[PDB]
Amino acid sequence: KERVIITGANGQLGKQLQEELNPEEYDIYPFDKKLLDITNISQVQQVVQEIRPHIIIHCAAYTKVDQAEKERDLAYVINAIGARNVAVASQLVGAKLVYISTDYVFQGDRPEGYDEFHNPAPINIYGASKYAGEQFVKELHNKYFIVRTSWLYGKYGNNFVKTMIRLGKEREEISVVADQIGSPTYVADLNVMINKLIHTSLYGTYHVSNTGSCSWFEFAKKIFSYANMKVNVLPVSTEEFGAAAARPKYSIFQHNMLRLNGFLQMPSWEEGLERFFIETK
Ligand SMILES: NC(=O)c1ccc[n+]([C@@H]2O[C@H](COP(=O)([O-])OP(=O)(O)OC[C@H]3O[C@@H](n4cnc5c(N)ncnc54)[C@H](OP(=O)(O)O)[C@@H]3O)[C@@H](O)[C@H]2O)c1
Repeated sequence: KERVIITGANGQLGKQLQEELNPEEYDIYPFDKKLLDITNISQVQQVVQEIRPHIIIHCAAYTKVDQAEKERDLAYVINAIGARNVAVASQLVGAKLVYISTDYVFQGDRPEGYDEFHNPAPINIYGASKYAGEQFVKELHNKYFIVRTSWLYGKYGNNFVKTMIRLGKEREEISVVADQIGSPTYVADLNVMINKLIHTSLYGTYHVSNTGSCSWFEFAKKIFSYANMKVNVLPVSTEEFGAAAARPKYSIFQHNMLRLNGFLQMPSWEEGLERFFIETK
């Protein structure tokens, strides 16, 4: 009857991960920002000592990509220092640590993607802050799973899929960026993989995302395809959209670690999106 702590339980993952972990196997201890402030080490240790968990799924993070450029110290304090504090505590209790990371740790300029062994080169403050976060984890703990994902969206909270369906009903046409390729990842599919990793000790860095490349534009079209909504999508560039943070033109991962560790391949983003509508009918 293992114990699992989830940091940042109110976010997209925490909110949905908390519901997908089998309760008749683990004692799920979710914590919000106020009940477990990642930036307060004294508090982090108190909570981790008392509950003393076997597993810790660290979802807490500052996910404001654009504003990250204007508030750098705040990006690091949360993403870097925060991961360092949770790392320390994880070590004192000997808990397996799952650190969720991103594809912004790379330049994202290669169409085929990057494997878990290529040296990262953060493209923006957000990416750099979590890379620093990953390093404190490897440096201060020895039972972890660095899970990099991208274009994550789930049942709870606002996301690109809910926005299209919301705006789609009112518009006759809608313009979406089409010069940024990526791979939409549905939380449910990610959680399934996280769940598989926590039952083992195959520690390391893993890229978990849905299969196939895509683009907000093509993704947008297919969202309306399954939604069965007749609306047009106009392809626009990044310069006309005006971005305060520099996204990559190719944010795709190579799924080596999963394939090298006997795990099966993730479903396609196309297929990951299907189960989204099915579950949120
Ligand atoms: N497209 C994506 O979303 C994407 C892509 C790549 C990687 N990731 C990573 O995936 C992970 C999952 O995050 P998400 O997608 O669920 O985004 P999210 O909804 O913003 O989740 C992050 C949560 O952490 C909380 N938090 C902020 N400061 C905290 C603190 N000091 N202590 C504890 N919690 C704090 C936030 O609460 P408040 O909002 O109330 O402050 C928020 O609920 C993140 O670590 C993110 O870096 C996400």
